[PDB]
Amino acid sequence: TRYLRIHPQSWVHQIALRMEVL
Repeated sequence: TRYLRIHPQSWVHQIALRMEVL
């Protein structure tokens, strides 16, 4: 269960997915 303080891998996906439209 990967969710400490900071989850740098999770944002990476939401970065693209925000990108995925125009």
